[PDB]
Amino acid sequence: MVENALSQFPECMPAVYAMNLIGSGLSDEAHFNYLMAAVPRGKRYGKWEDSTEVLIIKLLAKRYQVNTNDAINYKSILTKNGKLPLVLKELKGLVTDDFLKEVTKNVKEQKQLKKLALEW
Amino acid sequence: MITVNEKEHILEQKYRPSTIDECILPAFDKETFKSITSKGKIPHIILHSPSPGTGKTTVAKALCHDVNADMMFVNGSDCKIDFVRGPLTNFASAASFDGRQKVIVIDEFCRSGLAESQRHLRSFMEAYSSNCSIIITANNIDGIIKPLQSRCRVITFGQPTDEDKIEMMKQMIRRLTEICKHEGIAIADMKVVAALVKKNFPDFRKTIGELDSYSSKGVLDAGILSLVTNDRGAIDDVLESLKNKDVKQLRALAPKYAADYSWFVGKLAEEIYSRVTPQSIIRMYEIVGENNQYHGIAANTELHLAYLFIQLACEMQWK
Amino acid sequence: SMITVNEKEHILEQKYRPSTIDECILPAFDKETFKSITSKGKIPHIILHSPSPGTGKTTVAKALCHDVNADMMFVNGSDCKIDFVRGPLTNFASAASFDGRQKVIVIDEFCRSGLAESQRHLRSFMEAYSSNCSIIITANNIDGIIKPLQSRCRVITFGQPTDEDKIEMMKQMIRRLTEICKHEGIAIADMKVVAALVKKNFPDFRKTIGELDSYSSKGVLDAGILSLVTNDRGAIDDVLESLKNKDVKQLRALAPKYAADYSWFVGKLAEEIYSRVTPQSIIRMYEIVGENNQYHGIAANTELHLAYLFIQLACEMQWK
Amino acid sequence: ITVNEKEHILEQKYRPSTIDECILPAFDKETFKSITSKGKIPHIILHSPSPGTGKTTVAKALCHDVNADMMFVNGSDCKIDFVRGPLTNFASAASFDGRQKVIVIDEFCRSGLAESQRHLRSFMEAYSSNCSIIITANNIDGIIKPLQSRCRVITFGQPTDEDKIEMMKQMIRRLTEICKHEGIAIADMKVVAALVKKNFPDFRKTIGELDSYSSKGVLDAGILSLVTNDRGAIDDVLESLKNKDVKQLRALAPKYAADYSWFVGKLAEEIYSRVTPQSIIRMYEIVGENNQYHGIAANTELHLAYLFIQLACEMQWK
Amino acid sequence: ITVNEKEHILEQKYRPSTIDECILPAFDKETFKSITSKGKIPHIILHSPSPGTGKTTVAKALCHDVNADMMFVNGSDCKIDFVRGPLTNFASAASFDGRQKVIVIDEFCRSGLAESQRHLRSFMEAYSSNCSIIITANNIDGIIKPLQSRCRVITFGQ
Amino acid sequence: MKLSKDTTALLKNFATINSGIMLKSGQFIMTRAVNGTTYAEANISDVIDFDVAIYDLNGFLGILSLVNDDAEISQSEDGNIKIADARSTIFWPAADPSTVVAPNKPIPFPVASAVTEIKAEDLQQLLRVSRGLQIDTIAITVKEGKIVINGFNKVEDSALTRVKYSLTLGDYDGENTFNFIINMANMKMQPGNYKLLLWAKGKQGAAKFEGEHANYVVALEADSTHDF
Amino acid sequence: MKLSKDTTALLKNFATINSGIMLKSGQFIMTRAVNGTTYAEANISDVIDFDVAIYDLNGFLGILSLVNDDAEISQSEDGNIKIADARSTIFWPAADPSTVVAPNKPIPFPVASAVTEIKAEDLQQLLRVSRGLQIDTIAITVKEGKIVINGFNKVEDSALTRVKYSLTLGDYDGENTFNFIINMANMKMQPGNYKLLLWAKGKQGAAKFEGEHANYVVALEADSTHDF
DNA sequence: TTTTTATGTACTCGTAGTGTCTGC
DNA sequence: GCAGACACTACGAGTACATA
Ligand SMILES: Nc1ncnc2c1ncn2[C@@H]1O[C@H](COP(=O)(O)OP(=O)(O)O)[C@@H](O)[C@H]1O
Ligand SMILES: Nc1ncnc2c1ncn2[C@@H]1O[C@H](COP(=O)(O)OP(=O)(O)O)[C@@H](O)[C@H]1O
Ligand SMILES: Nc1ncnc2c1ncn2[C@@H]1O[C@H](COP(=O)(O)OP(=O)(O)O)[C@@H](O)[C@H]1O
Ligand SMILES: Nc1ncnc2c1ncn2[C@@H]1O[C@H](COP(=O)(O)OP(=O)(O)O)[C@@H](O)[C@H]1O
Ligand SMILES: [Mg+2]
Ligand SMILES: [Mg+2]
Ligand SMILES: [Mg+2]
Ligand SMILES: [Mg+2]
Repeated sequence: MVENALSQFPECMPAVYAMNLIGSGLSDEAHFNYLMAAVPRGKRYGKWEDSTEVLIIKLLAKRYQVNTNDAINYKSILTKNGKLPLVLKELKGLVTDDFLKEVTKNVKEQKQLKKLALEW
Repeated sequence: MITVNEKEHILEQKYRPSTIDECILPAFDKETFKSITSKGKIPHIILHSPSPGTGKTTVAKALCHDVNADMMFVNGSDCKIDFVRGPLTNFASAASFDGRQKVIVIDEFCRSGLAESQRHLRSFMEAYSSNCSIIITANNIDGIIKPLQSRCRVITFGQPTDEDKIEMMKQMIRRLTEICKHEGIAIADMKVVAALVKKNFPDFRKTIGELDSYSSKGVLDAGILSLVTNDRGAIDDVLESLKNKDVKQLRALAPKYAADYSWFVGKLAEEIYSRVTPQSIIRMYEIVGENNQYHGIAANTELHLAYLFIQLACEMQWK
Repeated sequence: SMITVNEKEHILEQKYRPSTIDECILPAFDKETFKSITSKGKIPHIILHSPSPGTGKTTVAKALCHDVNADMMFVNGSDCKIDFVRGPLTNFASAASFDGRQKVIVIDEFCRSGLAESQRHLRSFMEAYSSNCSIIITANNIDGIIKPLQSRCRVITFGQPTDEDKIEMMKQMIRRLTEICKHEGIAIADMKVVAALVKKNFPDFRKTIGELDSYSSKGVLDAGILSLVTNDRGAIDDVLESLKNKDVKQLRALAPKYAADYSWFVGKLAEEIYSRVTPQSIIRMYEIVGENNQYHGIAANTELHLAYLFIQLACEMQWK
Repeated sequence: ITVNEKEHILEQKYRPSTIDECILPAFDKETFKSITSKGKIPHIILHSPSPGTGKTTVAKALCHDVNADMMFVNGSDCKIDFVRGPLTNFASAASFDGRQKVIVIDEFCRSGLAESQRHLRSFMEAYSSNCSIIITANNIDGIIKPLQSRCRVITFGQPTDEDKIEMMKQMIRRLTEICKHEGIAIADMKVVAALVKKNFPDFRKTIGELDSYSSKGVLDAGILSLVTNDRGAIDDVLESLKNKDVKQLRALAPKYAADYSWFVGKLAEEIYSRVTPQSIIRMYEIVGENNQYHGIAANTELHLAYLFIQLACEMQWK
Repeated sequence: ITVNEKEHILEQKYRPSTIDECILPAFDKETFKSITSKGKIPHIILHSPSPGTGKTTVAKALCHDVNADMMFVNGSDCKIDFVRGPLTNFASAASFDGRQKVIVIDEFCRSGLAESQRHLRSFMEAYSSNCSIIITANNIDGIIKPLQSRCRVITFGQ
Repeated sequence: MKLSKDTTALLKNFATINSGIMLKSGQFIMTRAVNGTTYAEANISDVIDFDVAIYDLNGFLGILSLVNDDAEISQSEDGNIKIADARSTIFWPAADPSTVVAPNKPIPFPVASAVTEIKAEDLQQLLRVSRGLQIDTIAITVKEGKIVINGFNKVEDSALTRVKYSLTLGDYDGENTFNFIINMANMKMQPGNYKLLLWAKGKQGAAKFEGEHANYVVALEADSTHDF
Repeated sequence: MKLSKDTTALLKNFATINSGIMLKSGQFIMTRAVNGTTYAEANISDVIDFDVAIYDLNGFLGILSLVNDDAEISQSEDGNIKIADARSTIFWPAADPSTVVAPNKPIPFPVASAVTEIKAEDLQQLLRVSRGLQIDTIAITVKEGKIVINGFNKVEDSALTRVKYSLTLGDYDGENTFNFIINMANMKMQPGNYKLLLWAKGKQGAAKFEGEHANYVVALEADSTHDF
């Protein structure tokens, strides 16, 4: 995490690139201590692909036993051709709550559980 | 003159204080305890200090003994949920025919997964606090949920002011004297006890123990003084040879630590971080972390460790 | 004379495990505080630690309990969970030894991190049973022992002797290994072998003994066996000249001579160049040889990566 | 020389049963034959980064030559509770038959089982009377140092030059026997020689290439061409840098990315004669640098292309 | 021309069932037919860094031409507890009609599967008599070298 | 379709082999293991009407465990399975038949190469001894004329050397020698009497358990040996 | 060599003291807890003919509850423990005796410092009240000239001040004053009339329970105060 | 002024379901 | 002649740890 937070700010990236290389097997206390004298200036700043698509992407991936990349492409071509609406119905039975809650717990996996319900 | 538990043999607890006035605390805290005992009833008190052996469990027991309280001592680790609802409630709701204040000491309460039992204790303090009070002794204060510190009087140990530290160490130098008087230890040099108290200060349990380990001769001559002042080593020879750029000793110390490479590289980073300049802190962790990254890829691990020594000598600007 | 054979053990390094505290090989002050504990008849809480393995910890623990004649409880720390601490250990500490021998618990290999809840419970455990029982802890990572528990014990750092103690410890370990060979019938043809075995495996005495068994396969510690300990695989000779005159025609055809002996050759090369080059060209040697050694393995052509070292050496070191 | 039958997959079908049948460096076998000579097996860690060296086979052969009560365990399944359970359950069982018990923990170099390793610390010293543990690992630094202390660390795949010659000769006679038992005719015998050298320390893939290269059913000179492959000369490569071109050397890398070690092992040798003397030190610095990182390099072909670009710049040539 | 008429995506519907039906270059088509002719399959890592070459189809084609009792699983869903449970219960038991048992691991070069990969070395040896494993790799370096020791590295030639 | 106590208990057994089941019109239910090691079949007394596939058979029986025995299991006009109670009413979503790996191929068992019968309390004692003795593999061979089942500790015992349990099941007549090794894990029959049928020829084989209601066909471990 | 159900009942009691046991040939058996906390010795009705060490006595008897009581036990050529039944046979592995902490010789209990005599039903009521009042440690001392037992709740009592029970036992004819504390967790004896022998010298001490067939040496507590 | 990603392992705790034993 | 209640197990949760 601590490296991936400075991964957004490119000015901190030289030290993050080093700890990526050689920081493996380096002490946690040493990791913070290296990044102490390594990051330039401070004044901590801001922060660091949607649900209803990411259920289909991960549902097609498990059905055809393909990877994210392949699953992502599957949908994009199916949105263009032979009814993605049909294959949505083909996969309404394997939308278990263990499947659902695994992606976005919060409160969406209940508005998503019975979201793909109405697909018949 | 010192309370002894003549069934202890272990020094570090044979002479554990009984009352507040026997304890060695900062004057304000020591006064705040004597006043808490004077007022009759003990409040909810959290005694904490990250540095161990400062007086927590002693003061917790000393408050119960001064007040002459019906004390229920419990190991905070066995203070699970079925315990707070069980023997804790049975005691809190017992009849105090004795009139003495019921007080429950939860020793070493700060723990990882005792969260549900911890919040139960807070809600327990809205029901049975009418009857009993609770003394908590913890090291990490954060291990304690915020509601408890909000209610309890949090007295932080082991964080004394300069003037408070000076008087406390002087009191402790007199304690170890009265220990050596009562145990049979000859104090040939008084600077031993002074250096004993000073070397490992806030931990009063540890400094009494160190006196036991240095009492192996039965006398505290200046040789024992030379022991206590001898700052030990760990890897003091490598740090020394790195500051001196002594290529000969780096060449001969690399076969010394190539056996336990992974420990030594971790111990070396820990030691140089204090001894080296800040602009060198960058090159330090880069040289070491890279050398450890290729550890095992390097065919000769001993020469690879000498490589680390040569690399540091050339690149470290020393303090 | 005093040397203990366990006989029931077949694996050498466990048969010749020291039985009493005098048979242990320890720094004088550390042996002085252990004899002091035995002469006091009572044992405190102690942590026997060392980053190096087999320094004496588990053996000194058992040896200290023997000389005290202690009702001791040997416990594998990894198997000592919080409930085992709440249970048989608390039921042990609260006993009253039927023969009065002071009780001791030996938590062997306790530097584990998963058993932190046991240590948190052990903070007030030792304090509640300081009479009757005491705990000897054997750890390898002291920082695995939580600083409160460290406070309750006498922390004795094994495998880290002062130089005057290191000399007397190797000297004892040599005389020990000499007596071991007598028991085992190993012929000490060259005493410098025993010294090399002790010096190379210090302060892991268990690995020292294990090395003796590994190399006593022939039953004789002859001069060829010393050349195996120091792995003195001869001199280099031909490479040194071919660098001193920068002979690349020979150097590139001489690199295959050590492709299968890289780790030794790299060590021997730096060992000889150290005395055969100018003072500040020594630091340039460890800079390029240490790098060449560090990148071996991920090197594609291990032969070519050795010739890379040769051409880099001949072009940067000036021979004194 | 001992067929396993049962299996169909050659390398597993011909795994040596005895340690004498094992082919491994001279001093290792003598330490192995001495261990079996003693009648009792210590704690051993057989390790080598190079796979298929015999570490597992030696362990199973060590218990065989001694008649040990061997319990074989996939080290990835050797969890702490598995050590607490079946391992103790088996080490504490009585050996009324006089057999010594040996726990063989195959592929026990994993990092997540460190807690299981740290339990074995005192386990091994506790049952050291009749139980012993053979550890087989690839990454030996994944074994905690207190266990390497308790074991006899025997490093495979690290022979002397003399051992390599005899071990290859021992693998030649073994392989031609594999072909006799399997029905594979050997025409050009030098094929079996190149099959052993191409994958030397990995004897598993050595047989794996034998099976793979017996697709014709015979080992003719055409099979030897298939084993030493490309070769020729680095001609077109050498005039690529000689012309300091554009796309020609860029698209030339994949033909030489596969045999990278040999390619660089002949590129620097051919170029040594025709690239000046003051750039003979610059070319070896550049080529050596690009060679020692060939492993951390992910795209071997791009690594070779990166070597070509910097060669085209810093080379004086002629 | 094989069609799985129950399929809705043309990639999965018109997947060649036979190694002949695969549109593959020479030497490869010669190699795979030689492998299926043996009737028994050794551990195969067929790999091609170019997508859509036929890694997955060939892996399934070899299982069909040899009439294998194939269990096809994606590497990402092939974790270590998956190997301990199902994959072991499969390769340990012998199929009722005999016939080769195969375990195809598609895209096993994924990074998180390093430790489950380390389980297979010894797994493949313990059950090599009854079951072989075909691994589909995109990046061959993602396969730990001890697995390449146990497998036949088929690289799709230019 | 109405689901009685004996049939739901069978479905509770078939759930252990496959997380779901596919069942078509009739009284014949069948499921196979995902890996293909344990095949179970059962003709039952309750008749089902339509064809349905249940992906979560475990959760399907749990939801059914609140409705009275009058449980009306019907198809929804759209397709799902509604459960009508004396008062309440539940809706369960049905799954596609290709989601549940179905046996689909109920080819009959061949000729029994060897025949014996194991009692209900004999299977009981085998499963209860293994629970206490940690027995993971059993082998069925012949000893002194009578055939026996031997249990081992495959993990604690590599090549099945030391027996930990042996149960005799009657005598063998023909002059054959064999040793069929079955994995205890992939052995998921429910308690009762089973006429043990054993078939094996060449390098293929299987073990069939003929219960008074259902049949269980498990696979034999590759290490098994026979001279058939 | 069959084991009667009262002998095994005594064995399942000994398993509470030590998870294993080392029993030699003869009619005499014994065990001691690993933490030197309790020691039990007993001669029994069956006869052991061979030395054997059992690493898991609890699981041994739990498995021995699965064969008929007529089961003939023996030392098999398979050098372990053979449990011959009517049809089945259990080969329980004999354990290396070095892994079983057992008393190498029976503890000869010294001359008793004080003698009383608990009754079986008095002991029974003592266990029932302890499970009801959370009584964890008890003390046997003198009260108005009589030997009594007093239980506490060391959790809530800590100092052991508030008495929670008083089983007035015998009368004391001596002049000594003792306060022997026993931990209830170390009351591993089976119910039955016992002659209670007490001994304590200096900082040592132990209590012995002489039974009609089984004797028990349970350890006293660190805080036991006496004037012997 | 921000707040999360994968796999595998080991341990503790709480509660809840299941198992073995007992009453005036 | 079974219930009760302790006794035991399993599992969800939360935790801490080591890797890439
Ligand atoms: N303030 C103090 N004054 C005197 N002795 C102390 C003090 N603090 C600790 N000690 C010594 O340490 C032991 C008690 O440690 P304690 O403070 O109770 O543990 P912790 O501080 O870790 O809760 C006693 O035996 C006592 O001799
Ligand atoms: N200080 C020592 N003195 C004598 N022998 C030792 C010493 N340390 C280790 N050994 C040798 O190693 C073995 C002891 O190892 P041990 O101390 O138990 O390991 P660890 O210290 O890692 O727990 C003994 O058999 C002994 O031969
Ligand atoms: N030293 C050797 N001698 C003979 N055959 C070997 C040797 N090493 C490997 N093999 C071949 O490879 C297989 C053994 O590989 P193995 O030792 O199990 O790999 P690893 O050492 O990675 O465990 C055997 O089937 C054998 O045919
Ligand atoms: N060599 C080939 N011959 C015939 N079809 C192919 C071939 N390669 C790919 N395909 C087509 O591409 C689809 C997916 O191929 P796949 O095996 O997934 O390749 P990869 O796994 O390399 O992406 C299949 O449905 C098939 O129809
Ligand atoms: Mg305290
Ligand atoms: Mg140890
Ligand atoms: Mg192997
Ligand atoms: Mg694919």
